[PDB]
Amino acid sequence: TLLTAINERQFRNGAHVEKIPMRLLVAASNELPEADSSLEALYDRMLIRLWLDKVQDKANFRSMLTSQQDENDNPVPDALQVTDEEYERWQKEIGEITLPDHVFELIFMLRQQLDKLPDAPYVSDRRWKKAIRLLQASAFFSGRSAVAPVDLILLKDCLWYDAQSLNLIQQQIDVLMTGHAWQQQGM
Amino acid sequence: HPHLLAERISRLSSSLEKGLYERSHAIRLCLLAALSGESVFLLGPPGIAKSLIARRLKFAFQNARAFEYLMTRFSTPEEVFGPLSERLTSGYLPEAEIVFLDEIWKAGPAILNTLLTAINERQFRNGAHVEKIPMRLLVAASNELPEADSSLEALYDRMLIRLWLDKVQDKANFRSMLTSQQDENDNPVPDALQVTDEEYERWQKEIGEITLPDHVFELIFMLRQQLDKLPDAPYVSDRRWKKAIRLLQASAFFSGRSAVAPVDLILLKDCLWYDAQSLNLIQQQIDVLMTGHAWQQQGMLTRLGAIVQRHLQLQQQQSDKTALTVIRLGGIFSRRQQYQLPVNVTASTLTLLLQKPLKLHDMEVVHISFERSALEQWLSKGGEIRGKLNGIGFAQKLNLEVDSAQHLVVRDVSLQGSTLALPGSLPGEIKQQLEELESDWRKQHALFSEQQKCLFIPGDWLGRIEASLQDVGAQIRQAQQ
Ligand SMILES: Nc1ncnc2c1ncn2[C@@H]1O[C@H](COP(=O)(O)OP(=O)(O)O)[C@@H](O)[C@H]1O
Repeated sequence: TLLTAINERQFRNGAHVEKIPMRLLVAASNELPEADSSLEALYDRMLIRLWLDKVQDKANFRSMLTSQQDENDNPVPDALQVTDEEYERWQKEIGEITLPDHVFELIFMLRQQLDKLPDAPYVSDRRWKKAIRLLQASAFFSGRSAVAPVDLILLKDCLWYDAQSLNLIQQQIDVLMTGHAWQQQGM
Repeated sequence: HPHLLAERISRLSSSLEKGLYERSHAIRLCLLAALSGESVFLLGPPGIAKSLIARRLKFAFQNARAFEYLMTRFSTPEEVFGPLSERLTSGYLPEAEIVFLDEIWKAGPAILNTLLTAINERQFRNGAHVEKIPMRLLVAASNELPEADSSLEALYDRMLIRLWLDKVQDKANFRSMLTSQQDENDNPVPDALQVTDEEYERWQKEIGEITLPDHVFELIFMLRQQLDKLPDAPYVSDRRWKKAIRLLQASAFFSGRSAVAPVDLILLKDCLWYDAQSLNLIQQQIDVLMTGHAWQQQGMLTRLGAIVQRHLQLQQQQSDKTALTVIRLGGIFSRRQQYQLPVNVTASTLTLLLQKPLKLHDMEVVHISFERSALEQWLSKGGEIRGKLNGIGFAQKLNLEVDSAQHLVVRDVSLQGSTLALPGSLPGEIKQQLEELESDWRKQHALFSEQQKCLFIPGDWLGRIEASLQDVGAQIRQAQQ
């Protein structure tokens, strides 16, 4: 039932179906699912995959250990809160972002590079198509009208899937970001 | 009326391809099975639009309900066919036109047993009384292949169409796919192209009424017997052959034809295979029959050789009129040097016939093709010479020698003499048989130019049928020179 709420955004309520206004879906755990199980369907549909950990800086640990801010309060002012009309209007302007020819040469190069390495994780067409929706919205909320080459850094938390693919995805993207992104290696 | 049906089918599948690139062979194959009562199997990695094709086929009908479900290792029949109270089957499987089951190679024994009765009997055990199921299309996708000795082989043998989908490969088709603004949950099919419930029930009766020509039966029986002799060929049972006719007869009905066309045999490349080993053998065995016995390609090649053999037989029979005189030359030399004819012969790989045939290398021959570059050295310097038999094989050594009347004598193992002769400067019998064979090539090529516009035929396969028909017409035109 969780797969139909993401693609169709509906729910089988006995007889008639109704839409679900799900704007954000977060899933946390601790371990990784099996490589040959039924739980791989939900993992392949989740776009962003973050690997959170504990704090490491000493200066950031003192202010965190003694924080008087309530976790169940409202620390966001009313002037910065978006309305329901602004959320429905932004969904139409996200897909209207133009795709420059320079950005397409970087996506096709990174996709072909992972198909040659045996230890590289397989990226399906669903992961590539859904990554554009997050990349186009990154430039829309930043003051841009087209896809910028700097938005390719967000792919480091989407292509990976386990501990072995984390060190390979962050390494292959860093080469393209410091080589073919701004014509570094081309020059 | 039958000609106008091909326009509506070609326009219906065109609207279904909006937003799905490099998936033309998957949409047209699922549309034919949805209008004929068959099934379809999809194989590939998860993430190649394997679930959108199941939700897109429900838009072609006026009243069609979709059903998406993922079969797990601990799945229960109460979650697929609806739980009981007599069974709450409101929107599940017994009352669904198109059902989608992902990863079917891992379900339970209770769900697999109930799924076999919904295809053959098209019913469901609803506690006491049974009710029919209006299932018009059944699609099953996964990622891996079932075991060779397991209970999951019963459902795989019943699935007719087996497609092996993969990711995109073209660079131009990837840019438009990566940035597609078409909604996947919308309705991109107009109301004028959507079929009704009355048209679906009427087409099921006209599918079985398609006549089976005698020329098509000779191709099905030949392909079935060819797979029974190869050990690495997949076994095709009687259920697979019988169900393949329902998809072949409906392919010509929706294209403007009343009988089974030989071009419909290309659809068997996604039904006979079952694994990675049978994929390279099924596509290869069908391509030979499609470019050999489908349009009489190989049938005319063996008939053309009989005309060439008959022309060489009549030339060696009348060889007593033209002999072979070798002129002499003067000069100062220790050996008797001989010279060939000047302008009378100018070809390099010329052929020379003979009168009485002999047995050379434990085989018969009717003409020996010599080389002009090696004949000048043997007639002057001497030594040994080589030459192939019947214009084929390697240049074998022969017992060539000169005669008292300036002629060439070829001996064998019994010291039998044979005077060689050159062919003179088209008989009426050869031209009559060549004109009849050329007329059959034009009639066979006209049939391909009237049925290649089928929607259920891939585009890359048309390049091999046209290239195979042109090779036969080019070989018959060289003999009449
Ligand atoms: N080859 C393709 N061509 C066009 N669109 C595709 C392709 N593969 C995937 N998509 C798009 O990705 C979206 C999600 O596909 P998904 O259902 O995850 O595929 P699968 O069922 O194979 O996992 C679909 O809406 C589809 O439009």
